[PDB]
Amino acid sequence: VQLVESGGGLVQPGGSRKLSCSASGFAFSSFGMHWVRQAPEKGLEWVAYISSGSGTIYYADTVKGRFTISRDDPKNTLFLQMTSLRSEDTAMYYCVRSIYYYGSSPFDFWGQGTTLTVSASADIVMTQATSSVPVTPGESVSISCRSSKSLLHSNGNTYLYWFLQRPGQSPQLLIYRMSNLASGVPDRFSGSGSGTAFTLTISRLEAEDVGVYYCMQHLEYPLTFGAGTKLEL
Amino acid sequence: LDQLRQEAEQLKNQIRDARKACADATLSQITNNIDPVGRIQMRTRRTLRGHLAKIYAMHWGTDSRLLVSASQDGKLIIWDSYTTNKVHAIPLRSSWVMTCAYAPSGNYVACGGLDNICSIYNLKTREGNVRVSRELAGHTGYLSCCRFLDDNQIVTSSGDTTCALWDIETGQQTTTFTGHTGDVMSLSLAPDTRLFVSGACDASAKLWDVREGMCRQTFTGHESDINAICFFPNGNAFATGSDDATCRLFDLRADQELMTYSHDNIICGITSVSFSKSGRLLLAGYDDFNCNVWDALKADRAGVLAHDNRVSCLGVTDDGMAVATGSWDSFLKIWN
Amino acid sequence: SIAQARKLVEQLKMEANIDRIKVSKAAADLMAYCEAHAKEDPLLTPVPASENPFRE
Amino acid sequence: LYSLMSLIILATLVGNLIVIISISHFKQLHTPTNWLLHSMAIVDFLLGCLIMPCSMVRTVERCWYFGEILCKVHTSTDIMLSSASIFHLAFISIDRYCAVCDPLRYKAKINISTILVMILVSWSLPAVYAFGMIFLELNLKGVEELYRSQVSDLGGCSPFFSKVSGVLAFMTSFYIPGSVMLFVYYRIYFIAKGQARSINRTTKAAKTLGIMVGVFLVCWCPFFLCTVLDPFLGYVIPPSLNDALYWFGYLNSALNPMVYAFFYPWFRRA
Amino acid sequence: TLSAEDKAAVERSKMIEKQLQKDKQVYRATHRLLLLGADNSGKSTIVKQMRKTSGIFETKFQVDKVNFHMFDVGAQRDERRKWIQCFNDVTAIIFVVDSSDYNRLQEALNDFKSIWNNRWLRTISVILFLNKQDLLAEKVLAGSKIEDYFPEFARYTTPEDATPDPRVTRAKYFIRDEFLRISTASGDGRHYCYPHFTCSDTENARRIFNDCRDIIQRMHLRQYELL
Ligand SMILES: NCCc1ccc(-c2cccc(F)c2)cc1
Repeated sequence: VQLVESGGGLVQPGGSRKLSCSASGFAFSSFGMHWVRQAPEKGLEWVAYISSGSGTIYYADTVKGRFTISRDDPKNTLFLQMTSLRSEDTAMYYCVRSIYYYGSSPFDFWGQGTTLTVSASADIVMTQATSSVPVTPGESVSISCRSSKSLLHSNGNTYLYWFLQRPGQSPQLLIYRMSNLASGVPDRFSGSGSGTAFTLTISRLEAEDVGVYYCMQHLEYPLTFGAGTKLEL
Repeated sequence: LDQLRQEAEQLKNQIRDARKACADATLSQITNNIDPVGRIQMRTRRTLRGHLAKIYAMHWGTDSRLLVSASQDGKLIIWDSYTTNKVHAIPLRSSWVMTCAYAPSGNYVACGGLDNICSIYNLKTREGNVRVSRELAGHTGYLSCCRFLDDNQIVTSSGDTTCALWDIETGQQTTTFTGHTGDVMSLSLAPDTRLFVSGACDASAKLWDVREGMCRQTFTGHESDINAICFFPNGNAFATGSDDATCRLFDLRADQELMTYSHDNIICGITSVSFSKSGRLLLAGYDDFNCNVWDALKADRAGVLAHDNRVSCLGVTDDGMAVATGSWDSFLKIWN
Repeated sequence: SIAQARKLVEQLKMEANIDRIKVSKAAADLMAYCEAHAKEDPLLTPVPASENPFRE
Repeated sequence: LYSLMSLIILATLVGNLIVIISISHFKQLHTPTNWLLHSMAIVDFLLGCLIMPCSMVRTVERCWYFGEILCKVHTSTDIMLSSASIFHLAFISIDRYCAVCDPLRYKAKINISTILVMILVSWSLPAVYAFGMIFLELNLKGVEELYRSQVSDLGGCSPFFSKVSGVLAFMTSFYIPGSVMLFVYYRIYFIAKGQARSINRTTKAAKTLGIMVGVFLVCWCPFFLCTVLDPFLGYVIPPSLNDALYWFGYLNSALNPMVYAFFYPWFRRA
Repeated sequence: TLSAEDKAAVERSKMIEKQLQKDKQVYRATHRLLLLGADNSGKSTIVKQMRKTSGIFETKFQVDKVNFHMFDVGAQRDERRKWIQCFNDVTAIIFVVDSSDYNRLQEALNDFKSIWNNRWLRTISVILFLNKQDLLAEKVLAGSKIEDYFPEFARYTTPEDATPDPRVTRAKYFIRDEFLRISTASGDGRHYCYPHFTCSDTENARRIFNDCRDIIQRMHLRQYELL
């Protein structure tokens, strides 16, 4: 299970460039695909989405007429087409897997990403109350998240995710649907909430927990991230 | 030669007389004071389509939402009983499959049939596909039933007159349960997973011990083959369905024959049996396209669940919410 | 074929000596268990169409 | 005279409705042949409901009491919805030619994606040809002066055909669907006879293939035979002999369900 | 389906249904056959000519662009009254008899009688193969008599309709008539028997093709009240 992205470089304004994500090691023909962007000094941002059978495509309201996604199942490759590069598209792009059925864990594996430098309303907003906290290696930690709309649904699910990327590595997944623990993460993390107020708690603490923690929603498109909460030791 | 037979006959006569000594009164005399539960209506709520050939077996899940079913064309399908969605579809190597089981932890499924093999499938993999993890070989006759003990132990019933206990990690038998006469048809585990019952075509049912592996008790009273066996929720009783259009209830401590569930208008044999959550209602499937509901304490018929072809399997959820029945017309119906 | 006869007589001897109880006690135990758990059986007593997930 | 027409209308309406509900309520009978039989039942029901009351009302009197556009519309609908029954009958006799003259490939050629094409071609072509000839002046543009005096002078208007249109109607709605229904059943008669002698000496097709042909050849033939002769004749025919010949075509649609769905054991007991 | 994840789930279910439709279309164009016989019969080498305690086998062959599946039951014990219900929908049953022993033929006759009169096997026709004819030819003239085994052999003569050494034909048609009298003792015209004189041959597939075509044609004719 590994994904590799290729492309990037320096592009003159108004030009075009095509990005490629190559997947090898799993049943690529059964996973949805997303593109996620990280500004050089800001939080994460969502770009596009293509389903397993190519029967559904969504785009961000920021970029709808200039970007194009395509997948090639026989070759196990994902493509992104970019035209008329503005001055805002100067960030790093990620390639993310996703599978949807009863009990699955979407957004579980993230790619390595490639850098791209360009020379010179009705959606839900998620706000992180605190931007940085000091902690001690062995004490309890708590991080809170805020939403502008109730994420709880009629069926009974509350769509909230925690990622907690480390300083120098790609983001990973800690908690999905606000309560369920991931597969390979230590069982000292927990999550709880009521629909608009959410919290993430860590009982112990170790030198590997340093990083920035993010808060994402999945109730409806577009997908809106948080701001971040760095922990310094 | 003629001395051992005389001793065996004397022992059998002594056992029969000893059992008959504690006969006392009957269940019908005691229970006749209780008023009957009445008449029961169940309405079909969902219908599940997608199987090509006839359906042979199905099994619920501990989460009370998912289930698995097997078909003659060689296909395993995992359903979502709430939204009728399909979660998985697994193709088999051999198309003649007779049974299937669903793990208590929801991590594995098992199936087998006329290939004399039991296969284990892993549903939780890093890749997004379901693959086979272990093949258990060593039986001589066809496989007729199988049940999970935990993630590493499974008990199988075969047509070579013997049962077995397997270790999935190594794939080798650890115990063999011999003693039957004909081929064995079904088995039923206990809630504490310490004992289990079994039925075979020699019209006899036996009680086994998993830890030390020898027969503990034997029950008789049926006239023909044994097709399906259930086991009471309490753990001290079990029920059986046979080809002579009759159902039997046996106790473990008393070791006699309890009340009998039969009617004069039924000629065909029973295919499956199952109990309710409290043990008040016993319901069985028949060959005349129907599925009857019996009062387990009074041998009274109350309710009919009326499919196109022969009904081959039943099932009751852990919380008693719903009942699912399969049939030979390749349709699964969830009742309530 | 004396091995089969010896095994059969040994198994008969093993199953001959087991403690047994009265049928009325067993019937009373079954009745008590059925009566005790009568309130947790959705099939026995219908549930109103608000708590069940198989509505419509 | 009115009583028998009402009886025919009621029989058609009940038979088509009962076949339609029976071949739809049961998941047992969800076979492609049953769908093709259901489509024909729907066509016959539509023909019985709409056209027959108005035609009976027009035939009871000697003139028709509605506007000049409704006449056009009614006659085009009659032609379009009466050719569909014959097309469906000509399609029911092609799948039986694959059940007995090609038994090992019957299930791989009669799919559910072929019955759909058959029902399409059965619905589309008659409506387009009967609406593009009545409205767009091709109905009677060979003799305009004589047509008005003969029919439109003082009386309910009926199909009027020229010497060319009357031949195309014959060759399109009675000949091609008829020359294929007889050849198939005449091949099948020489197969059910040979296959029946070996079973007995190492019979029933005569009493089954005879009705299915002599019910179709008694209702449509006396009509379509006289229809094509008039333009080549001197129009010497009373408007009474060519008045009840419509009722034979109506009787064919009345008796279609009693011959194609009430004659086989797989439906009577189910 | 009011959530995006539910929409993705429904799309996955739809793709599964499309795959199932493809599987059904592939499945509806195949014919299943069940092969039965004994140890001395050449039913083992018939499969090889057409071409680890496993319990079943499978052989695939094609003629005139038609797919056939033949299932040989393997390591199962003496009696078969339980697993015979799974085969009540096949096109036909092939039976192979070794007619070169004069002693176990009574067992073969009993087995044929048991199979033909089964309740779950009604409306299935049987194709009867008589194998190893050269052994019979080499054994009849040695004189291994049949009158002792069957007392009615004295009052039997070659039928007039037979189309073949006259005594070799007498023995062959005596065995064939025994099998056919067993077959004709019942049946009510719902399943038939198609005997053959098979040797060590290459036209067995063609014979199976023709017999299956005749069986399906008769079934369809019976369905439409044409027979
Ligand atoms: N409704 C019964 C009266 C009737 C029936 C059929 C036709 C007819 C005549 C030639 C071609 C064609 F398509 C249809 C004309 C009149």
